[PDB]
Amino acid sequence: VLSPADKTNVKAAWGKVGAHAGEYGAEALERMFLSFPTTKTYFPHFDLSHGSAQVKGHGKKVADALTNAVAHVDDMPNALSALSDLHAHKLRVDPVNFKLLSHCLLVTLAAHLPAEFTPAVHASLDKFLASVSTVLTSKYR
Amino acid sequence: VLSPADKTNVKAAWGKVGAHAGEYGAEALERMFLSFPTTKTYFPHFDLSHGSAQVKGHGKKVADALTNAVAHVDDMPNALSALSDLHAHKLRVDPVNFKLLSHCLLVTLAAHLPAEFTPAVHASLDKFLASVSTVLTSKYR
Amino acid sequence: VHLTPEEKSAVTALWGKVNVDEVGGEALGRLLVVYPWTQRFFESFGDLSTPDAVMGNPKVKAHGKKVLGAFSDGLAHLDNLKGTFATLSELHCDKLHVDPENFRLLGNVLVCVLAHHFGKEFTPPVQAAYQKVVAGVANALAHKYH
Amino acid sequence: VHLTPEEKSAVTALWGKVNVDEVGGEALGRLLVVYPWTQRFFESFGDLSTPDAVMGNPKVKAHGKKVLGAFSDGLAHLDNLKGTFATLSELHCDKLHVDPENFRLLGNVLVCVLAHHFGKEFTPPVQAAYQKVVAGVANALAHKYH
Ligand code: HEM
Ligand code: HEM
Ligand code: HNI
Ligand code: HNI
Repeated sequence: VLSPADKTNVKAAWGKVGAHAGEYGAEALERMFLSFPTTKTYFPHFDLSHGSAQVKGHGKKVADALTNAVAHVDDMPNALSALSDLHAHKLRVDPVNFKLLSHCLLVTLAAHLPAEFTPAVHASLDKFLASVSTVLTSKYR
Repeated sequence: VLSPADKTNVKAAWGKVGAHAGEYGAEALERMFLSFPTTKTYFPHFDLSHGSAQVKGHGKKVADALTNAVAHVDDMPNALSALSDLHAHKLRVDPVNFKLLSHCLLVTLAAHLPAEFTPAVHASLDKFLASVSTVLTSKYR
Repeated sequence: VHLTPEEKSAVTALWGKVNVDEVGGEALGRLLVVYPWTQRFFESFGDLSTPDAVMGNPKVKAHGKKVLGAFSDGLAHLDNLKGTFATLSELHCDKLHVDPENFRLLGNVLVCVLAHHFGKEFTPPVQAAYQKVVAGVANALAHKYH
Repeated sequence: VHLTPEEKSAVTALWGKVNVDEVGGEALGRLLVVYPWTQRFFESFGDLSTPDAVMGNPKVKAHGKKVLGAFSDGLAHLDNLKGTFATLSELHCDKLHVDPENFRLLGNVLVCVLAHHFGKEFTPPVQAAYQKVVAGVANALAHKYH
């Protein structure tokens, strides 16, 4: 469960990300594809190399979903309901991959937010991304 | 989430297990220590010799907790509240190990319940053990 | 993975008693029932709407047999699983686009199916040997991913 | 993995700029903050009750130094990580009773720390090389468990 401090930390950190949310989403995806090549199996229809228009566009979608999750941090199962439907019935990504993307999002945030990415905020963001991941895999079976 | 159909399958299967639960718990532990030796790192204080009474005793405790979870399958977070506290604050077993024990419990049930271990019951039992694991790691951080 | 000479014997001995048709069909079938998101790879197999439909599906059964046949061939290469599955590894990566995590799931289900069939004969030490094998096969099938 | 020569150079180049003592303390500290169940191994280290209590804990910092020191020495042997870490693997199993999953957790926290310190210099390809390294080191430290 996300603590009061967790939610304060997530809102502060994502707030600082601000207009960069989409850029950072795309960067996290690129980091994932390069660091964890097995994740590329879910994107055979994508150009995955640097400067990909498809990756940039998908990064924006992922980031916007996270922004919505932050806005509804006390009701994520319902706020993300349509998206969790899509993941369960269509995308059907194995749950391990959510940890890989989450890690790459953390790396991206660490690389861009020197002052903000404290150990406590790091901890809170990891919990947050784990909670989002849990919601998105909650309807798999 | 455990469906009403899942709960029916779990209650039926565990009912068939009956007083064999303690025995099957010990067998599942034995299977886990042999198949997944890293799990032994949580029991250096145990006698792990063959037929260990200490292991059998622990198997009984694990089984009894599962039996209680089946009996309160509609409200497992409350039924397992004290146990989840102990896991989070003292035992602190890494979450990856719960899947290893769950698998070994399934293998044990499959080996003892040739008629009851249908594909549907297999699926329900897996969901049930995953749900118990989720409750037991829910207070970790 | 490194099996002991005693474990290699136990693996080979048990496998000599395995009905590959039944176990293969059961393993692939249960993969699709227990972890239904894995059905994403088998839309061309037709009806996968119910557990009975999945287990009774002729293409599921045929594929399961084929998969377990390749698995069986690997049991004759236990000291070089990477080498013998190198071709299939590349295939699953580049042509089939199968997340290797699925190899682990199938291994899990296969061990359950073996336990279901053999009962008490599937002893904890025999299980331990087979866990080494399914881990080895999954790792070998994942090894050439890029 | 299987590092490319371009990746080995990238790893070596970045590591030359790393204060190993400092990064070690930071990485172990963050492990205990982000995954607080890992504190189970360090009851004798004293106060671990808050993020600041953990990060500034002198015994945590000291231990982090020796852990990343061993890690650092291993970077000179990327083609034989299993051999390099064999005695430490045996020690962590037989004497310390440390679940090897912890090595994986530490590796990913270390990657986060490197990104935090180096910023844009920690490029996606540089990260990818370091992910190969921390996976190799974790696998090597796990290899002699029994
Ligand atoms: C022990 C593990 C496995 C082995 C030995 C294995 C082996 C094989 C073999 C021999 C083929 C046929 C190759 C050919 O036609 O040239 C095949 C095809 C295929 N495999 Fe695997 N496989 C394994 C696991 C999996 C898993 C876990 C999945 C997905 C969840 C999967 C998905 C597929 C698919 C989709 C095909 C193509 C089927 C079609 O023709 O429609 N495999 N596999
Ligand atoms: C890169 C990964 C790691 C390396 C290279 C490493 C290396 C070392 C070394 C060189 C020692 C001293 C050995 C001795 O006392 O003879 C040590 C001790 C120890 N390590 Fe590890 N370590 C790693 C990861 C971890 C992790 C992730 C944990 C637990 C979360 C851990 C737990 C311990 C403990 C409890 C000790 C003994 C500390 C004491 O003396 O009280 N290690 N490690
Ligand atoms: C490794 C695979 C993978 C992971 C870990 C992952 C994790 C996540 C996370 C985790 C925090 C979030 C918030 C998220 C959000 C989204 N994903 Ni993900 N997705 C993944 C693979 C996909 C794929 C594949 C698509 C379809 C993209 C396309 O364009 O076809 C997708 C599509 C989406 C969409 C677009 C929905 C739509 O079109 O209606 C959103 C939003 N996602 N994905
Ligand atoms: C691999 C490690 C591990 C796993 C996966 C695990 C998973 C589980 C599951 C999963 C379904 C259940 C129901 C369960 C139940 C229990 N465990 Ni577990 N435990 C584990 C390692 C332990 C250890 C260690 C103890 C302390 C034992 C002792 O007596 O020192 C323990 C203690 C217990 C107790 C005793 C509580 C008490 O003394 O008050 C129960 C009950 N458990 N454990």
